[PDB]
Amino acid sequence: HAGIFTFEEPVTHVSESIGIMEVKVLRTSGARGNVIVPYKTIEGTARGGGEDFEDTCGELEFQNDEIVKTISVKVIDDEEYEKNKTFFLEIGEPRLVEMSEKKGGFTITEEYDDKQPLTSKEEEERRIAEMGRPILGEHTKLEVIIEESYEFKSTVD
Repeated sequence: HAGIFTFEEPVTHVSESIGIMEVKVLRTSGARGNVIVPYKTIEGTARGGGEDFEDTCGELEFQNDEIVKTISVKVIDDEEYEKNKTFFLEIGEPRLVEMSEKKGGFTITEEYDDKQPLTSKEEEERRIAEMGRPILGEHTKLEVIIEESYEFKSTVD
């Protein structure tokens, strides 16, 4: 109902000496309220842990107002005799932002100092909310190819 969350480009090439690369994500055709889109890096042939690339994960905030978000990845300087590297970026399913996780929880616990008031609740409100859930595109995956370009060097001279 929300539209298509997906990468602007299915495959992106990033320079060895760029510093930080940013991938623009396509927002839903119908931007409704506030939606969070989680993401993470995937080690393809690239070394993770800040070895070929600084791996990252987090959440992007999209809204009716927020237009595009970017994944910022620190591209690490080449190892020893590496030709090029590539890793993937996966954005997870868009999660509709509930503005109130805190609905209350203030009930008299008739016990002097105890933290269990026993709130016996279980509502599948997430499924109730999913009637208008934000969804993602056909294929959500970015192939990030770290290619050597010393022509443009992040170290300015």
